[PDB]
Amino acid sequence: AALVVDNGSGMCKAGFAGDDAPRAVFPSIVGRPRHQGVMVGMGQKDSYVGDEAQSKRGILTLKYPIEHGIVTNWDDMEKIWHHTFYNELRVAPEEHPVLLTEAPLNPKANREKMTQIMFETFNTPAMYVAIQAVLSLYASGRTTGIVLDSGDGVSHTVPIYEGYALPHAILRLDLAGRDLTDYLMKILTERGYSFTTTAEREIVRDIKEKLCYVALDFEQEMATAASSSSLEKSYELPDGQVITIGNERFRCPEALFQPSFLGMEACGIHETTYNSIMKCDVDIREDLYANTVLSGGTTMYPGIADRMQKEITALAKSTMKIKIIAPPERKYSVWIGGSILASLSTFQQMWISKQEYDESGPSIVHRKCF
Amino acid sequence: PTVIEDALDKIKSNDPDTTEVNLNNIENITTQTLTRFAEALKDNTVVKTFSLANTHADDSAAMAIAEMLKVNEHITNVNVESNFITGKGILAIMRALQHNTVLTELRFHNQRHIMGSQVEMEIVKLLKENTTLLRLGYHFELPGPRMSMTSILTRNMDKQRQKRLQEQKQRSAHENLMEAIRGSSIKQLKRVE
Ligand SMILES: Nc1ncnc2c1ncn2[C@@H]1O[C@H](COP(=O)(O)OP(=O)(O)NP(=O)(O)O)[C@@H](O)[C@H]1O
Ligand SMILES: [Mg+2]
Repeated sequence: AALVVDNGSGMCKAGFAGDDAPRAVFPSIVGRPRHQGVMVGMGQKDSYVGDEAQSKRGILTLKYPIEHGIVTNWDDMEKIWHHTFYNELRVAPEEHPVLLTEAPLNPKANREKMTQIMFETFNTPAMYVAIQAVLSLYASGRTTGIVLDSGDGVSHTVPIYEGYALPHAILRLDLAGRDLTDYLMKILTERGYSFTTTAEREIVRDIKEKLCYVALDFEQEMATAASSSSLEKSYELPDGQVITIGNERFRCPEALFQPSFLGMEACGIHETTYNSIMKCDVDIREDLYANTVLSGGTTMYPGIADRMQKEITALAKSTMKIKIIAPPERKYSVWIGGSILASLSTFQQMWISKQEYDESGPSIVHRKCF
Repeated sequence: PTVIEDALDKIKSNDPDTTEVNLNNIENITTQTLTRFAEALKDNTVVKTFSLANTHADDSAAMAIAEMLKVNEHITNVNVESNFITGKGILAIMRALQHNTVLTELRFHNQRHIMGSQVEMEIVKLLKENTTLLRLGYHFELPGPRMSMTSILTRNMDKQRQKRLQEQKQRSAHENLMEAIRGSSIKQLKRVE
């Protein structure tokens, strides 16, 4: 009867183990009165949480407890977790063990505090902590490989070997989906229509998710774009006006492979992946190449895996096979991997029990987990 | 959605059946009224939660609350969110908590303006000497103060883990697990939307 909770930097997916999908998915967000003192539509509340926060945003300032996959506000994190258990999931944390997720290179302090909150505040029988990337690998039915997890805030390359991520070869790239909505915002604004209001930035993100794609050959798709209109598409904004973009469709996610488009001196995701592989043991590289799993919403662009295969095939040795796995359910692959794991009977021996914590304190999480 | 006059009257009356004092989203905006709420609660012992969220409260109110938190020894939770308090009022409160054993939760979110780097590192400095506070409702902009703080609150709660500990008192597994994770797939899961 285990619970699984994937805390995203901007979206929280929580449900029961062994389920196909999470029963609860709401915005990891805590909103409070905008300002100008007592300009209230709320009666007797100091804040809203979850869905109620996304609505009522008119006079709310919306703040995320998780930034770049790391908890930066533990009070609003405990709020989101209470809201999860009691309001959205409708369960007693005392009668279920909880599997929680963390980001790569999470600090140890936040891991301890995560565990301490689970055992003290919510008084859970047992609990566990797993890396999101690793749970995506498990969800792809794999135990070894390399995962490119690009979500809302940050992008991580995580080599994994037989169930353990490799911290020395993890690579971090500070470029994710929100940087791509911003980029698209700028290229669309510049040429005609001003996207300032955040309510309209949600329209820009919807354009991104509905019309953008990744070109296999960028400079060819630019030349196609300039020679013909074969790549044009139109979009219907709420006021009935329509806009036609063609060349922005693949220029927006091109930033993933050429961060310089965003004035970034970093290297794209293809180099970041390959470079991570080169920091791994020379024995396992061949199984990393053949098992490069994609996860995260920002990896949903069409043609992303095709260009991964191409660019990495250009970097690697002519000998190796490069297979890029792009599951379905990539937006929920982290949760589903957690549901599998928590369901496995072989995993029940691995939980952390509340007695163990009462004896050793939250520090016990560094061993018995990683 | 609460009357100020009669409720206040219950505070200074120390009504047995007033464990909550909720002034959230009230237009009174009287600094004096809130400051006498502080004096009212100063000798009170039933109240365990005094909240005033989004009342346009200023620094003086934060001062009254600050000195008072040493007198009152029964309020476990204080809330001053969404108000207009500066590093002065907040740092005053923190200096009060320098020696205050009862208070366990304090929240000041969505304030008028940022506190400031030096104000935040000051907060962490003062609260380094506190052991009873378990939850602090604030988002540090600087990573240093933030990690220091989470460490503090972790050890304060640990003290609960330890005291409770003595009170109440007196690999092949991983490898087979992996073998099991490879043999799994989504077809084993309960289909649901
Ligand atoms: N079809 C799509 N094409 C492109 N981007 C998409 C698509 N669907 C979702 N996204 C983006 O993917 C991101 C959501 O990633 P998500 O899986 O929620 O990560 P997260 O857990 O919320 N944040 P993090 O903890 O940093 O991984 C957002 O930036 C979305 O705009
Ligand atoms: Mg993620």
